[PDB]
Amino acid sequence: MSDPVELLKRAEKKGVPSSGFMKLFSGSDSYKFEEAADLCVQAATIYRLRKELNLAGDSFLKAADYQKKAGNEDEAGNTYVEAYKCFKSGGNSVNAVDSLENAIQIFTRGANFKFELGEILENDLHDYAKAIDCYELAGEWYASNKCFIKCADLKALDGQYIEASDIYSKLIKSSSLKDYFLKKGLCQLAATDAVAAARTLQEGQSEDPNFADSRESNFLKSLIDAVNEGDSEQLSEHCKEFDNFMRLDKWKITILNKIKESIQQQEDDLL
Amino acid sequence: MSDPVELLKRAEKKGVPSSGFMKLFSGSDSYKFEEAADLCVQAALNLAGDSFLKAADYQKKAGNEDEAGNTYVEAYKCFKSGGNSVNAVDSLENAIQIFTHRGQFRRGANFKFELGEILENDLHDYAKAIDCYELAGEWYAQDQSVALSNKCFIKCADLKALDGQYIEASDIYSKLIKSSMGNRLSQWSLKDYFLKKGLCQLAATDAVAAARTLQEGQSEDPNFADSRESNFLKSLIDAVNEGDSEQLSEHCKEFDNFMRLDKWKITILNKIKESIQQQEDDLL
Amino acid sequence: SRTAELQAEIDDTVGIMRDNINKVAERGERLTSIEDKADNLAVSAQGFKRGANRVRKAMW
Amino acid sequence: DMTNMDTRTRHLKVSNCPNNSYALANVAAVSPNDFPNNIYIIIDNLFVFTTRHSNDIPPGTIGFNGNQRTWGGWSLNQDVQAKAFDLFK
Amino acid sequence: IKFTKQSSVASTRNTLKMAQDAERAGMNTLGMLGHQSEQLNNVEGNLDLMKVQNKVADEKVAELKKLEMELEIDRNLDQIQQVSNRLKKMALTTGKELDSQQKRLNNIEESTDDLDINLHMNTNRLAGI
Repeated sequence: MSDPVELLKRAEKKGVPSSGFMKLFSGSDSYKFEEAADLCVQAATIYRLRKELNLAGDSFLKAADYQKKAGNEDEAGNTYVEAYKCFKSGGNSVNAVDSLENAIQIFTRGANFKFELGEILENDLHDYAKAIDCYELAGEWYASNKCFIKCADLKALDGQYIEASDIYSKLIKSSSLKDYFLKKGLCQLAATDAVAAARTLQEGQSEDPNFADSRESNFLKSLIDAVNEGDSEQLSEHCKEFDNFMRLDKWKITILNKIKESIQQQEDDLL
Repeated sequence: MSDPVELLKRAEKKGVPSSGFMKLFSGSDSYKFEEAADLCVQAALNLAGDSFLKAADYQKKAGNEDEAGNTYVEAYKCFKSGGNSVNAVDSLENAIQIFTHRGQFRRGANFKFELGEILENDLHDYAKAIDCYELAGEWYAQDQSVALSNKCFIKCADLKALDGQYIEASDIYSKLIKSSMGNRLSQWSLKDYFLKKGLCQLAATDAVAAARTLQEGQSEDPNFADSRESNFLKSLIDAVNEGDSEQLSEHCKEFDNFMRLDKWKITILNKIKESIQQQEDDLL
Repeated sequence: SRTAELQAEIDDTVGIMRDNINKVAERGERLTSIEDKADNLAVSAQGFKRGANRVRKAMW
Repeated sequence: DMTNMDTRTRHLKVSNCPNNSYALANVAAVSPNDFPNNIYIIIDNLFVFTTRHSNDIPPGTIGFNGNQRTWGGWSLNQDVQAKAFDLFK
Repeated sequence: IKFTKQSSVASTRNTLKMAQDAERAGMNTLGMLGHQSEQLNNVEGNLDLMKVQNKVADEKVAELKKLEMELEIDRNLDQIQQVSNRLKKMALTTGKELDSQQKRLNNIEESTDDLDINLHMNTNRLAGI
């Protein structure tokens, strides 16, 4: 097998654009860039065969840059996708994010890779704001419900309860519903807007017969009543009762924890 | 319609590489191989598969590896279709090699899973099926397809446990448990996983490991703690601890009465009961 | 009466799920064919790209 | 005579007992290269057993029976720490 | 009587556990179906784009050629009824997506089928130029 380092060196040698007098006699530089990209792809496939995923990703990136210089944008995007794949497999989240960004720009597929980028940001890099932006954009282009679920979840976890409730309303209108209503109300209750939570509960009960008789509706009504009476212990009891039959998730845990701390803050305002 | 035999003869005539003096005046042989492959594709269930195979070989000689892999996939399709499992296996092997050499490990894994299915059901080559399933699961994991890797690992662990490799099957079950933990989508799979793992550890006479697995499942997964599978595993562990084969049989019947047992579990518990009998032999 | 009503609802849901199993079998069938045809499409698209490139070079 | 013996710690894998006779003797079967013969060895600073030379156990491995594992709560292939022991001191 | 009541309690406990079994499986099925429906939406978009590009290719190629026990029983039945309501809705729900995706898949198959040939058509024509 050819040495990947030698192939990369040859690609770099061929990747130099024609300059000065030579440009008057040398044809289009596109062919040189294409040959350099092919050499980089060969070296990079060799790296992948050797499980050197990061070097293979770097070589795909060089090949994609050469393809861009050659005008073959679609091939550049495919090579960027391969770079993202091997970087992600190699544990290099930053280079995978960069490759996904270039591929998304070239394609704009953009939504699929934007959703993947948001997943990478949320799980690997914990960049929750960028993940929210990616999910929102991916949902908009898809329009979307899944991306909006992810976006609303992250936004509610990020302190943006009103925007999360708005996204939940969009999800409800597009459509999951039984939970949506609940989640929306929870967000409106995290924002201390008990009236909005009651309005959401009434809308869900009147619009969706399934939600009216659903445990989510009763739990939301109990939470609204507890916040109205300012009985944190009653809210905790209702949460335990709801957990006993339907297990709660970390999202709901956080929302209700912030709600209870808001009741405590009201107790602070009581003084 | 053209005669497929005549087309194959023409492809063979065109498929002869240029030799000697003619090579100095004849262009690249790739075009001749391409024409022969096209003729073979036209002429080409078993005969059609053989002709796809010839076309794929000519395409390989022409350098068109992707087309060769596609033709090999068609050959596999028809060999399996003709009841010719061996030629289908061969075609899948060539297609998998072509795809893996081209970086399409996804395709390689898909066709490796299909090859393992063929080996397990059609040829009963259980060792090769286990190898194929393990490799397919590994490649799927490298692609982060958690569910496909999980399916491949389920198949691999099932065959390994049926094959006498209880420890390896339990290890694969542990991997499945770790991969499926925290997912609301695979929980029952987990509920069964734990059970199966414990069963394997009990087939290996490692009751302590089975108890550790039961405790881990109970403490880690609330659903498994209250599941009948947890109670059944605890009952089996207790029965093996007391060496009461009849009690184990009673527990098995009770478990069957509410949740039907499968042939995998049947085999595991049969080997376990025979191990109790072997202990009774060691008792003398 | 409550238990009989529950039994009736469960029987109805079993019927609906049996229907769904038949439908998902039909969906798998639609999907095995579509995967194979999308493979055909990919091969043909690559072949078209290559042929067009060869004509581009010819005309040049 | 326990006056002189190598007290260096060793990490040994728990494996199935070689046979019923060794399990009956309740003596840790070790290779000659592992430790001297007929000396008391402690494991995890809690479990004391008498060593006996055994050629069927490769060096670096320690054999246990089911009851010993139950006492220590150990599984097969588990790694345990072994050192020389001196009860008199 | 006591033994029978105990048996009824155990039966309802298992029925509840299994009902919960059905519910998780059904929720996963719906989640996966939403994701797969969406992948198929992506497929649909590319098929549309390729149709437009094949129109362009058609015209370019053409020009190129031209150029207590009682209470527990009650509570367990309560919960089984609750889960059962959700299971029924899920069965109905899964059926609707299978219907919709089935028609979408039929159209995807036909559109993919066509494009495949349109590409073969233009490839054969280009071969002769």
